[PDB]
Amino acid sequence: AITSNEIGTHDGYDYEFWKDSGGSGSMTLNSGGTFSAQWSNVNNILFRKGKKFDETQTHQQIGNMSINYGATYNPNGNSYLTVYGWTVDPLVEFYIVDSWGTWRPPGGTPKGTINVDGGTYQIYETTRYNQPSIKGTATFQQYWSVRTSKRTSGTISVSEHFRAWESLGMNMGNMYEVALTVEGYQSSGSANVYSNTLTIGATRVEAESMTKGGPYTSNITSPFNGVALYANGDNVSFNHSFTKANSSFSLRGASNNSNMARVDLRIGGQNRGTFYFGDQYPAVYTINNINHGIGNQLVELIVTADDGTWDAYLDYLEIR
Ligand SMILES: [Ca+2]
Ligand SMILES: [Ca+2]
Repeated sequence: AITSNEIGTHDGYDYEFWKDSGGSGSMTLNSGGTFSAQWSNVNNILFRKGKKFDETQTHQQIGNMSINYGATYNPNGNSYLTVYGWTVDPLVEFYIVDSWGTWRPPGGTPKGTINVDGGTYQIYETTRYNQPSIKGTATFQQYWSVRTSKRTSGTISVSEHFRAWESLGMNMGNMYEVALTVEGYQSSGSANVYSNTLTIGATRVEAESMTKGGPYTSNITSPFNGVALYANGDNVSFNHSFTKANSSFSLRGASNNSNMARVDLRIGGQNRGTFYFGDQYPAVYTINNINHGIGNQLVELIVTADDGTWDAYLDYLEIR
């Protein structure tokens, strides 16, 4: 295990153990973006796995960034579970915080909010005066998106936070780092980051992000994150701008049991086909060659053949 400061690359990912004086820590690196960590009686500690960059590109130039993660997170004291990193020129230290210990960061008055990844994050900006940094002691801005309640797994749409910050005038520099991170302050604890995939660079719409309609539509977590349509008239819908007139649609779903489940597709109020799922194991059903014509159009997925013998579970819809 790593028990003192160290920077390196492990299985494709840039890792770092960093602490100041006082107490101890231990970090074990596992496959891909994963790692586990332990600390006690620290002042400041950071464990992370992500990507470090060469400081010549903006986040736009590098491309879309998304982290998909899960962690077991048991801090004892002040701690964060967060995406963390830096820009340079200008020097900015930044956090997208999904969970924490005893204290929810960072103090001060929010500049804004963003609703993303199924949660709500309040946005903050502070100046740090004469503080340690990747470039030595310096004065720099610190930007934060902090979830309004705790979560320890899911998807963090890093680029979307970056754009929200910029839209509020929180200017960003060239990237130095983006990493899923475990931080402790004046604390002890442990964490097991069992899943951490950083993805850099067809539209997929998650069922659980669409508008719900009908009497019973509800979110589900098994056999995937998505929604259940239980009765006639249960639906989910969203608006989409079609740029061509002809598309393929792929729905990933399942029945709740071994009876076949069916979900009708409509575009601008008109019936365009049905998706079939023959049992409880997730699968993708694809409707090809749908002529619908151009512009903003309401996409709906709705149950119309329910008879009290099955429900339809929907994970996501892909449009090509
Ligand atoms: Ca039903
Ligand atoms: Ca889903």
